Amino acid sequence: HVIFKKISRDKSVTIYLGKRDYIDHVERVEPVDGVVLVDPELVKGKRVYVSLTCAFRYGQEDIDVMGLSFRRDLYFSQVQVFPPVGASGATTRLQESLIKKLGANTYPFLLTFPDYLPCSVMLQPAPQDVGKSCGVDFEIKAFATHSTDVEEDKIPKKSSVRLLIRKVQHAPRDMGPQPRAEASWQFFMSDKPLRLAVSLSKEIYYHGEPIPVTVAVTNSTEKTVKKIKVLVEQVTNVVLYSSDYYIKTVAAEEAQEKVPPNSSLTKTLTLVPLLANNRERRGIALDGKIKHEDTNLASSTIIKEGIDKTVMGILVSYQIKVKLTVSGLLGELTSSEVATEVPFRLMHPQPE
Ligand code: NA
Repeated sequence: HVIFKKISRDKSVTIYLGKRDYIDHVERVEPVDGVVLVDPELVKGKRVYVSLTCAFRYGQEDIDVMGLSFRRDLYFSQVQVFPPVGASGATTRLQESLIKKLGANTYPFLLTFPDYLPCSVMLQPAPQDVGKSCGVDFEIKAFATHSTDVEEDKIPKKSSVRLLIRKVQHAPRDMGPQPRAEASWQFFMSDKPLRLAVSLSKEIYYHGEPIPVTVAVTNSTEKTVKKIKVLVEQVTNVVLYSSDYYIKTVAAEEAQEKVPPNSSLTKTLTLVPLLANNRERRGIALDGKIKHEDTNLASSTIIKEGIDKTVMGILVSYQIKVKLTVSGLLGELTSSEVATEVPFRLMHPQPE
């Protein structure tokens, strides 16, 4: 946790934070504790506020590309820090240490997050996608405002600062039951079954953690299972403004083995879904800008019970897909494919 600051152009307002990323671990969300350092001469007669905004945005970003824009503020909170209102509550150690360092013109703020928000997520469409760029952004802003006898609500940019922050998904205390699937198929002209059972070791994996997929194929058919392929697919549903759908392979492995007619195979394949696995980063839900080094695949959405899921803006989910390629018998023109899917969740580790 490295302390950073930003100073307004006129030097009247400086905001300090202790970190950029705020952990959501379901049970609670870390609040944004910081301070504002004012220049008392330059804020005389003015009020200084600090706000936290969570916004869903939709629309081409490029400021030289004509196109609609949409924004919904999913959350907003604001406090007056100057003049002091006298209702600030207890300081954190961070705030205490900054107030000591910076002196009497330093004022604390604490802006909490509610329980009904998504985490940081954004997407940029690939060429064959029809939807537009969209995301969920979090901003802290400090600014001075005043009125003159000729103009009300003045908010000069030079007396304002903003810092972009993230809300990042870490694992809760518990997780769901072991992921399992079972499917069977009977093909045209034969009642002989092909059976596929799939299990994952557990229901939550962490970013970077290998995912062991255990596949059991029971092939009573006359056909050969020529290929066993296992994918991690990311599924993204945009649920405000435009109903956009994305599904993208973010890891893949193929077994060496085939399954001949009238035979069985159990195999475990291990996959690791990582943004680093593909050069193409468009059409994928990320937790940050394509460029940045701190950018990862977006964590699974975790919706609060009873919430209208549309308020999340963008829903991100993950699944394992197991695809079996099945040989054609004499007379058939092509091989065939069958598949089944197994959901799991992907996020950062439990908090320490
Ligand atoms: Na949540």
